Amino acid sequence: YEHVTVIPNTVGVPYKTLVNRPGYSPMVLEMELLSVTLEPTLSLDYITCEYKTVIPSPYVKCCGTAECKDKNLPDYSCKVFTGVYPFMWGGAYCFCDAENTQLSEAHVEKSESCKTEFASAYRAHTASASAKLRVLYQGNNITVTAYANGDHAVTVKDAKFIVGPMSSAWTPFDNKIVVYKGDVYNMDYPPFGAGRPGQFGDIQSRTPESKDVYANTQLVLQRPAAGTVHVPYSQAPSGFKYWLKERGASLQHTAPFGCQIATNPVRAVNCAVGNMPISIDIPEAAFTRVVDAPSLTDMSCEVPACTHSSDFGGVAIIKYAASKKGKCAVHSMTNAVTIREAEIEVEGNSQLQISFSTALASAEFRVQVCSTQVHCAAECHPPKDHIVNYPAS
Amino acid sequence: YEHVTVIPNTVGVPYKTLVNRPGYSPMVLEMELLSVTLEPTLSLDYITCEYKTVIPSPYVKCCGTAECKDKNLPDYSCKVFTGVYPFMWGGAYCFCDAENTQLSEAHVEKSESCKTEFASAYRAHTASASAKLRVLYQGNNITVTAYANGDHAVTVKDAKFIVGPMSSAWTPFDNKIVVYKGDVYNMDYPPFGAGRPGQFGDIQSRTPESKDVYANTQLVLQRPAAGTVHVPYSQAPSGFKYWLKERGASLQHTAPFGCQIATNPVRAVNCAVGNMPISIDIPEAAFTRVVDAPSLTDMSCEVPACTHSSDFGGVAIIKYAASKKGKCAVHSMTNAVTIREAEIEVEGNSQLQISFSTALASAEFRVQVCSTQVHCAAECHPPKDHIVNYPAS
Amino acid sequence: HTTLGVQDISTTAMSWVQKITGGVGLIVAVAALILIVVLCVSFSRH
Amino acid sequence: HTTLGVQDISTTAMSWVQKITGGVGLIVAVAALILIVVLCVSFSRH
Amino acid sequence: STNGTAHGHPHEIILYYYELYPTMTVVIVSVASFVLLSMVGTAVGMCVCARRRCITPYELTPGATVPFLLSLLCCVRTTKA
Repeated sequence: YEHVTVIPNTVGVPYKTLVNRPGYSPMVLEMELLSVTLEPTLSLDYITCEYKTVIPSPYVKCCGTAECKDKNLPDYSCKVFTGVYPFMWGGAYCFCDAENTQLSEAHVEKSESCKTEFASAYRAHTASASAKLRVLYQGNNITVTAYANGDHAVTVKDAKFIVGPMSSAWTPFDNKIVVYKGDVYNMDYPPFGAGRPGQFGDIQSRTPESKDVYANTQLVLQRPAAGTVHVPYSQAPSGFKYWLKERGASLQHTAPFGCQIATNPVRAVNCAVGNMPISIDIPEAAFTRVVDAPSLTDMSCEVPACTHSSDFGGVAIIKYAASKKGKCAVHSMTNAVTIREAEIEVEGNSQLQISFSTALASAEFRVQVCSTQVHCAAECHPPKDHIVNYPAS
Repeated sequence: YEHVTVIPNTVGVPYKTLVNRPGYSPMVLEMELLSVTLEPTLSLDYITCEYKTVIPSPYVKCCGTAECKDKNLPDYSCKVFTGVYPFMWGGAYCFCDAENTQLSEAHVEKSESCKTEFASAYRAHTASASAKLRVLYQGNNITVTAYANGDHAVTVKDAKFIVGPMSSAWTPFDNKIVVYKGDVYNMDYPPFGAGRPGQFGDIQSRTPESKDVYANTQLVLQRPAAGTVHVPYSQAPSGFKYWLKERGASLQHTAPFGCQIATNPVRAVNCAVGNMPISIDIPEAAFTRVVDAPSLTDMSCEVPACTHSSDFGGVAIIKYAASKKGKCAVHSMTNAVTIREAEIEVEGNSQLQISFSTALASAEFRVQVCSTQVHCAAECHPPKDHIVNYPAS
Repeated sequence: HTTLGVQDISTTAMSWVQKITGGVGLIVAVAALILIVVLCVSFSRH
Repeated sequence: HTTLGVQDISTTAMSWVQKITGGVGLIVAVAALILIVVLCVSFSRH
Repeated sequence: STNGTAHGHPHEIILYYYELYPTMTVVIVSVASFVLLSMVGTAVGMCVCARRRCITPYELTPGATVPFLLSLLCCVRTTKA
């Protein structure tokens, strides 16, 4: 028997459904969402890290002129300085007074740290949802984990479960994201080969082990000091090192709906919003004909204690007169009141104690025990706490 | 100098653009699209292949009864046949005449071929742009291959090239696709856990190496033949094997706009549709001041031959009076006529021969040689062929 | 579960106030009709 | 390339045919005005 | 909390405001205003109808007075001098 039901997309709240197969005794199933992850594809654009300004020994030409060679290297800079008279430990390195030159060459490379310390620039497309539902089937809790597409079927205790498709499609991630270790940022990063000096993307590489790199650092050579051998330069500081200080809080702290952001691979965990349908194909071996049940008569409902809260703050005693010994289903015919008990045992002239949850101060509700209904009168009182730590219907 | 231009998404047609940097002599660039790649973002739903009906040795119970054990296996089928008298090489296997039973158990598994022979069921979301294009820069053809996103920059001969972003947005793929080796099919495949026997999806698995499988093959055991040990069964034939015969032509042959379908990764190559922007940052090293050039006076245009076709079927002779020896740019100021020559050499009192393409029978067009314009009168005639083998503007 | 739109209780009292409104509307409706009736009588008289 | 919305040539010839249309429209417009003018003359005469 | 006693009468009626609310009462007040307008419109119509009745006998000559009492408060006071 196929049972179709719709429950809200709220994790931690138990929902009860009445399964009524004609000719067979009713069945009560208690479902409760556990989680609802969300993974979305992502095409790596590039990776950014700290840059390395590779500067070799300066070519000091004594009594002559040196010439710059145009090299195909990222941010390659070259300059020749005339009229240089440098000094070393034992005196002057050159013979001539003003006929000496110094070749100062430089280029930008990926630092050795890029394999370890790096930030990845991803492009998020679409997301695939995956979860977890708890079902109280035949007096035992069963765990069901399936895709919420309304196609992926999972069989637990000979019962086919179909979850979804989702009512709604929201994700905390944008079309462009940045990932550093365990933190994800919704950033509008510069495109590949369009990075600016001192900013995030001043050095762009395809992978942390990649050969070719993009570099825009604004590197300019300066004239060396009087009688000094050194390569002075003016360059904008590392954009990655600056970003690591001025990035702020990640999605884990700023995302709405209480989203928890996980890494490797990146994905959003725990998120409420919208509803979800659930199809349960209960085997015919778990059903029992009605002719194999009992009835009831004359039943009075007394409420000795009630406190309107998120949990079952109400106690109700129902008196009855049963025809025979058997199991009878308990369900509230009022949408404002919810009963904790799904099924109880009856005999003859006896009573039953039930736990109930409500929001109203004055609660007049009908309780359907087996196939007969009873009216309950309750004057519930306010609770001590204004804010609770668990969700309710 | 940054030059922004928009060309239609048409492969095989050369387009000419006039680069006019104020104070510098004009430059003409010829651009042609060689190929256009559209890669969709995929999400694997499941994979289908040939199934394996694993049938062990039947348990023949002589002088007794065998009992079926409910096993948790895909398409598990069990049956016990009473009153069996089987025969072997040396005679009867059982002592009793009618007090013997035979347990026939069976289940469906993924075949050994599933790692090699399989069809993948993908869910296409969004796609991206990216393609290559040639351009005659400084009298030489250069090849540029980049993503059509408007971010990926490629430097060829010290000139930065930015291709895209794509105007559209049409793709030959639907929201649900099926991939087999090198063929892609636009199929509305059944969802995961909802496959039918004998059809595509009768056996559903997550990956070719996956542990758990879905099976709906309609497997029923039959009673064995008189004095025979065998497991006869009725089962719907392989849906994957049937589909491999009745699938028809793939997207490579059926897609519009002359789309070419490639695999690993799956994407559409060469597809005419919409336009495409292209940014070219030409270095100042390829620019020449106007002053460094020459002027022109008294100009006359004579057209001795013209045939309106897709190619340059027109010949034009332009007379001039130049101030000095230098290079002057040639460009048609009419959008209906296109000149083959980008730049020519001038001296003084001389002439120049140019090749032109037009569609109009009566063509009155202005040709801008250097910085001065000249009016051309032409009465073009129809060509011998109605259908041509090359595209035009 | 609460969290719904009324109205709800408190009976009696509620009726006390409700009963005060609408009665005068009925009165002026009846009076209007009666005036029309008399007008028709005059029309007939002429 | 090519492919586009006209009109285009072929000049002369094109003008030959174009010149034939619209002239009669101008004529009937002028005649209409003249008729109005005469009508006003009659109105003045009365 | 915000106990929403029943009544009464009324009284409690306003207590519910706190329970499920922002709104509720304002709409009811608007409805009451509309009811008052209907009551006022009826009265205005009734007065005009009362004129319509005293019409004819608005010219002159004996003839009420007379039915001017019994007579919807004018009627008289009106007949006289």
